[PDB]
Amino acid sequence: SGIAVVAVMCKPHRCPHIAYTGNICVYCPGGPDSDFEYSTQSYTGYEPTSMRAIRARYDPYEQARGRVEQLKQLGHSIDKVEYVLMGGTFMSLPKEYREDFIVKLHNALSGFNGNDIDEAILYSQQSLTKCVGITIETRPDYCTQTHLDDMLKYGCTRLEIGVQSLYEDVARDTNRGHTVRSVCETFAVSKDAGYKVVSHMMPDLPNVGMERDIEQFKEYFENPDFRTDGLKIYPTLVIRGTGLYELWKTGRYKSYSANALVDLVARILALVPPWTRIYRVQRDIPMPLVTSGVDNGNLRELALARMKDLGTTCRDVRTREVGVQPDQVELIRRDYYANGGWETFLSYEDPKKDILIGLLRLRKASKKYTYRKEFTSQRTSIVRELHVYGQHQGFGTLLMEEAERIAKEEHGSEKISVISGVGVRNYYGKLGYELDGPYMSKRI
Amino acid sequence: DAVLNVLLSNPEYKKKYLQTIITAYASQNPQNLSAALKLISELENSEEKDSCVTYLCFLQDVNVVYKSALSLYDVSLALLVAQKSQMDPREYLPFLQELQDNEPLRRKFLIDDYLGNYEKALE
Amino acid sequence: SKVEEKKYLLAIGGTNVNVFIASFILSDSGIEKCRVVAELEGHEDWVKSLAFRHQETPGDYLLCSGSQDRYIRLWRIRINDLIDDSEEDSKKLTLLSNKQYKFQIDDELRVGINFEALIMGHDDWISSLQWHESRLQLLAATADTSLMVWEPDETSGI
Ligand SMILES: C[C@H]1O[C@@H](n2cnc3c(N)ncnc32)[C@H](O)[C@@H]1O
Ligand code: SF4
Repeated sequence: SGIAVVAVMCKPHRCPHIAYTGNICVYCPGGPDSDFEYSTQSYTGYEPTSMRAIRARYDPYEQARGRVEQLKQLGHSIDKVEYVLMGGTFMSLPKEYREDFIVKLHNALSGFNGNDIDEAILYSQQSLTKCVGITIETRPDYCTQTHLDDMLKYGCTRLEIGVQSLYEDVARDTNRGHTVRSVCETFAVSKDAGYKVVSHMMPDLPNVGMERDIEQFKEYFENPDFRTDGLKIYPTLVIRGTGLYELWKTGRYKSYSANALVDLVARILALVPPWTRIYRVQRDIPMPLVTSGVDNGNLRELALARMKDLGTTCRDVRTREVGVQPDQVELIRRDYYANGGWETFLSYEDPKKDILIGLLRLRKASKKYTYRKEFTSQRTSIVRELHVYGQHQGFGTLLMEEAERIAKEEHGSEKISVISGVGVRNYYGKLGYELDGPYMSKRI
Repeated sequence: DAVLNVLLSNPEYKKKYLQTIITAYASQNPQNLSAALKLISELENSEEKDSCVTYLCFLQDVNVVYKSALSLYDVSLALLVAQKSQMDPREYLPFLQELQDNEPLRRKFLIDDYLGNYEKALE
Repeated sequence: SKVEEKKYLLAIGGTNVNVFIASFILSDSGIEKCRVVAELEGHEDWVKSLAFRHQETPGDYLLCSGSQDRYIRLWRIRINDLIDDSEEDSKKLTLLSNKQYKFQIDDELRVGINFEALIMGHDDWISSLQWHESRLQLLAATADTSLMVWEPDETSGI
C-alpha cells in the first residue's frame, strides 16, 4: 500500500509583498505578471501537476476528484491520501475564499455537500477514504497566532516555509521581504503548536559563492534555531522572464558547472542528521524551459554515486527504510534541542543494514511560547507524528506505549496531546484519547 | 504439547484461555486442525463459534480450513467456514444442500469422494 | 411510509456502511414507542440515497438503498401472516447474508425484512433514486453525468 499524494493548486494570484517592496522575488518565475499563459506563481504551466490545474480551471472539487480516481485507474487501490497545496501564497487569499477552498477539498473524499467548515470536518472524520494530513506552504510572516489556528481548523498538520538563505544580505538583495532572525522566531511558535516544520533552501543564489554554500548548511543543523524535520533542496534555475535573467544577460551572474554542483550536494547529504528528511534534490521543471543551471534531471542518483567513492554514507530517513528484511530490530532514541524545546526522536533501527521501521516525534511544551488555550492550564507534552512502514504490526502501539511513559516520568506532564489528522482521528480513540478542538489529547 | 498439557486439564483454564488452544494445535508440523475444529462444535453458550473461526482462518488458508472442517462429518460447521472464503455462493451452497437431506451413512460416502479419501470413502 | 392504520417506519442513513430502520406508533396527541429496531448491513461505503416504493400489493413492497460504493442494494418488506417462516429442523442452509430481519412494532404488527437483489456498475458514486408511479422501474443518477433506468426483464429474473 502506501499514501496517495494528490497535489492541487489554488487560484493564480499575486504575492502580498509586491506592494511595499515594488516587485516579487528575483528568481521567481511565472505568475500573473509574466509571459506564461494562465500560470500560477513559481510555475510555468508545462508541469504535469500544472497542466491538470489549467484544464480543471483551478476548481478544487473537480481538480482533486479527477486526480484521485486517475490513480485508481492505474490500480494503486488508494484508501489513505495526504493532500498538499502548492503555488502562490495561499494564506494571502481572502478569508471567504480560503475556507470555501478547504471545504471542497474534504467533500471530494467524504461525499458530504455543504459549506460550513466546522461541520465538513466532522463528516470527514468518519470517512472511509480518509485524509491523513494537508500540507500548506506559506511565508514566514504568515505564521502568526491568527494564521496558525486557522490551519488547525482546516485540518492542516504540516507546513512549509521558504527560507532559502541563512544570510541577511541575500534576503535583502533578492527582495525576499523578511529577515532571517524573524523566521527562527516563527519556527518556535509553529513547533510548539504541533506542526511538522519543513523549510526550503536554495544553493547557487546571487552573491553567495561556492565556499559560502557549505558553511550555510553546516550551520543549519548545528544551530539549535533551525534543526527542522525536512528539507527541499532547490538549486537555482535561470528562467526566461525572471529577474535574474537580466543578470545573466549583461554577464553579471553566472551559474555552477555540473561537476561542482554534484560535488556540493554529495557533501550536503553527508551532514544530514537522522531526524530530518530530504524530500527533493531538484524540482520538476522541463529542461527546454531553463537556460542556465542544472543540465539534466537525474541529480539524485548522481549525488548518491559521487559519495560512493568518498566512503561517506548518506544517513537520511528518506533513504533508510524498507522502500531486505530486518529479522531483528532495536529501540533507540535521540535527543536534541530545537528553538525553545526539547525534541526527541524515537525510532526502531538496525545499525548493521541501516534501515528504519517506525519513527515518532515528541516535544516538551516550552514556557516562552505556546499561546494555545489547551496547552496552558497544565504542563503538557506534544507528540507530533507517528509513521510506521510495512507480523510487523505492533510497531504503532509500542511507540505510543513508550512516548507516554517518558512524558509522565521525564517530562513531568499532566496531559499528552496528538496533532492527528481528521481521517486518522479514530485510530487514537481506541487508545483512550479524546478530542478537544484540533487536538486528540488525554489526561495522563 | 506441553502448553496443551496444563490448560486441557482444569475446567477453568479452557474457559479464559480457549483461544490459545486454537493456536496451540494449528502451529504444529502435523497441523492438528481436526482437534481444534472439534471443540468449536461443542461451544453452545453464545456466538463464539464466529469469533474463533475468524481467528483460525487468519493464520491458515481458508480452503485448507474448509476441507478440514468438511472432513469431521458435521456439515453445519463447514457452512460457517465457506462464507469467509471469498468463494462464489452458487458453488458450495448447492453442494452443501445435497449433503444435508440424505441419511448419515449415505453422507459419509458422499463426503469422502470430494476430498480424495477413496479408501475411507469405500468403507 | 405507513402500514395499514397508523404504524410508520422510518429509514435512517448516513456516514457509515449500514442502514437504520426505526418505528413509532401514532396517537391522538403525538407519537410513542419510538425506537431503533433494525440494523441493515451489507454495504461497503456510505449510504447516500434511499427511498420507499409505494404499496402496490397490500402487505408487500420494496426498498431501494443506494450507496457510495457504487451499489444500489435492494430490500423487501412484508407483513403479518406473510413472514416466510424458516429456521425449522428441515432448514434450507439459510446463507447467513440473507438472515431475514424480524421485529414487532407494538404487539399486533410484525414484519420481515430480507435481501432481494444486488446490482454492480454505475462507474462512480450515485446521487439520486426514483421509483415509478405505476410500473416497476427504477431511476438512478450518478456523479459522472449519466442517468440509466433499471428494469427486471423476463426469462432471467435478474
Ligand atoms: C515555492 C518554492 O519554489 C522554490 N523556487 C522558487 N524559484 C525557484 C528557482 N528559480 N529554482 C528552484 N526553486 C525555486 C522556492 O524556493 C519555494 O520554496
Ligand atoms: S518566491 Fe515564493 S514569494 Fe518570492 S515570489 Fe516566488 S513565490 Fe512569491
